[PDB]
Amino acid sequence: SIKIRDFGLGSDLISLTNKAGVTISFTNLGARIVDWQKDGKHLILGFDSAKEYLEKDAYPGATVGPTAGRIKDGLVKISGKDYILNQNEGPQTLNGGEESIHTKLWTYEVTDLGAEVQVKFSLVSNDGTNGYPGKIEMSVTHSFDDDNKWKIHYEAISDKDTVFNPTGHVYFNLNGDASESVENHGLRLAASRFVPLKDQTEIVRGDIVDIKNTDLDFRQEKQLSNAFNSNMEQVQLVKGIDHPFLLDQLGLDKEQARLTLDDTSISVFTDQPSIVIFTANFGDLGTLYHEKKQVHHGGITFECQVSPGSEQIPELGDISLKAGEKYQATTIYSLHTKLEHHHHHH
Amino acid sequence: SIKIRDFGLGSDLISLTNKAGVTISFTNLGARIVDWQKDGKHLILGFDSAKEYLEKDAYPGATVGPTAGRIKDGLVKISGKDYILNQNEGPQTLNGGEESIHTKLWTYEVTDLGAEVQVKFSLVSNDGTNGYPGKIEMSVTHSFDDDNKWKIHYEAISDKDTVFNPTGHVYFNLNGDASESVENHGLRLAASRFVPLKDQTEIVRGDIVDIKNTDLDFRQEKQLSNAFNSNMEQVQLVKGIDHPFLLDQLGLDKEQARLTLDDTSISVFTDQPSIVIFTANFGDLGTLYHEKKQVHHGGITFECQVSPGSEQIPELGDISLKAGEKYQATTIYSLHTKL
Ligand SMILES: OC[C@H]1O[C@@H](O)[C@H](O)[C@@H](O)[C@@H]1O
Ligand SMILES: OC[C@H]1O[C@@H](O)[C@H](O)[C@@H](O)[C@@H]1O
Ligand code: NA
Repeated sequence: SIKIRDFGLGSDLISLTNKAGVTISFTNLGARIVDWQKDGKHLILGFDSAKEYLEKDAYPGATVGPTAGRIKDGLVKISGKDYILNQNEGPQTLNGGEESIHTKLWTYEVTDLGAEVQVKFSLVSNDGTNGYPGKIEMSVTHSFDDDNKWKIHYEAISDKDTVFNPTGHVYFNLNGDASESVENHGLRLAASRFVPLKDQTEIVRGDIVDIKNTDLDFRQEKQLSNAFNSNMEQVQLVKGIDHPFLLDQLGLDKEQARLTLDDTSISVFTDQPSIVIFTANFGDLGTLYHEKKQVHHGGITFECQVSPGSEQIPELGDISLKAGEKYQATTIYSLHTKLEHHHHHH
Repeated sequence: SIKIRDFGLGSDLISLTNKAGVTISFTNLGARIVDWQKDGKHLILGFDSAKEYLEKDAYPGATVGPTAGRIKDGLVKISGKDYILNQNEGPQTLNGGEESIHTKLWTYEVTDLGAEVQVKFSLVSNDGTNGYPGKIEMSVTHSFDDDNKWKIHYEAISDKDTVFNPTGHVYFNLNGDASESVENHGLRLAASRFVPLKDQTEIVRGDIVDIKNTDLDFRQEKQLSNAFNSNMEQVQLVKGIDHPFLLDQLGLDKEQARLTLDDTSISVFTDQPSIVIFTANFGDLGTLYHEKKQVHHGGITFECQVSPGSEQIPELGDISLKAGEKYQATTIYSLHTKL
């Protein structure tokens, strides 16, 4: 079933319930996921109104772009030309600059296919917005089906050669309480290499490093605490994880990642080449989620996209988008029960 | 009473009914007025859903900006520097460029003061948006009161020196039907001068012309048919009226214009120096409003703002907005019924 109501400030909340009784909800404020519950338990982090997002933290569950991550000194080269984008994190352009797409009300239309329901959100980034050539007509379709798959499909077309590499900023927390660290979750990730950050400014270092057999190796499932407890320079630098992981095998067909807690798992599929993982390394900030003070490590993202730093490490890919060419990306989060045996204690 | 409902595409329709039973409704799509009615009759033009505005005509009742009107060659000088804005009508930048603020979903908050209810719409125009320096934080507050006063108050702040001169694009039609020309309405307007257009491109001609004692003198109430049947080359040029009129006496207290049809009249007040009047000179277009095919002259606007063309005729004013300065503007449309 589909339900809709005002969510505040003019945004709406679209709630869907599939045949298995699983519920998922979105808001057109930032074409974002607000909640996902199973048997009354939240699987992700989210707020109860639109104003909370705007006042506490506007990234959670959002669609972010046009370019996800940091761009050193806001400088991109588009078709032989240098373009400087909005710099909102020091000289860096983080998640498309200030007051980006995640802060706007997108128009939307809902399509009921029965076993699947689609919520297609649209927005136009005008030419020159935040320094990006355009205009860019974008659309994010979020869908949920009877098989517990939440899918994100991105599409875009630009009038001019530009850059495009958006992502979904959901944070999971299988504990269903922000005040509980995810160190107790099991993580499996099909990636043998990662991208180190230069320093606290978080721009990329310049090299690609192999992590096999290190505390960042999750090819074979392990508790997140292993990473959190690590004293590897990169973990210390960021106080947890906040890096891109390069997938070893590409393709929407492979389970790239799996996050488990007891009897629940979330599997990650995508057609993108990397997964940027950030573990809510907020220290004692304690942002309130549903009246619970969030803890350091109280959440984890799986932002599938082309890795950040390709400006410096060409090997990571190319995010340019040619005028008239159609951008498309697909990411999927599927929910499962009793997929494996995960019985631990922390 | 206040009622909020879905207007389509995720937009909302906010309807306010005052003590007199008069209803006015707005939508966050473009911080715009959708309807205004009394005793079941519409006073203004509007559609029945969001999609209509997007498909038929996105301007009606909307907040247009950041600059209202046409800018020659899309060119403006900011701090002695030339900037080229988005060109969406030939080489001109019309009403802020393509996909401007009138096609965006603004956030809003309703504030009920009893005798008055206010609806504050907000939107951030990112720096660089359509060539404009920013970011510009804008807000448009539409309010309605028990005295039948509909008021528009604009406010903006920019991080960088930029340009700013928005307007409300409501079209009135006291006939309450688009298929009926407003030629029967009577218009009074406190302006002795106007700004002629160069030609069919509608850019300014370059001069300011005295209208005293011409078909365009409305200093004394007159029927619109008069202007409409005029042979003045300017009327003939656009097939009606599509020009900036310079107000004689500036200030919010003075009734600047008055539109009348029978016992129903609309008074316009503003703190702006000019009023741009366009008489829906669409010819055979036939856009449909409420299932009624619009006729040529089936509407009229009162766009209060600084006259377009100041890039060429500096006497007109100056639309710049320096970093950190707070822009404010107020326009009021007041409804009266003779007894
Ligand atoms: O919370 C916003 C951001 O926090 C930063 O510290 C992370 O590096 C970003 O990747 C994330 O988008
Ligand atoms: O910009 C709003 C209106 O302005 C007039 O100058 C034009 O002639 C109209 O076609 C247009 O819809
Ligand atoms: Na809505």
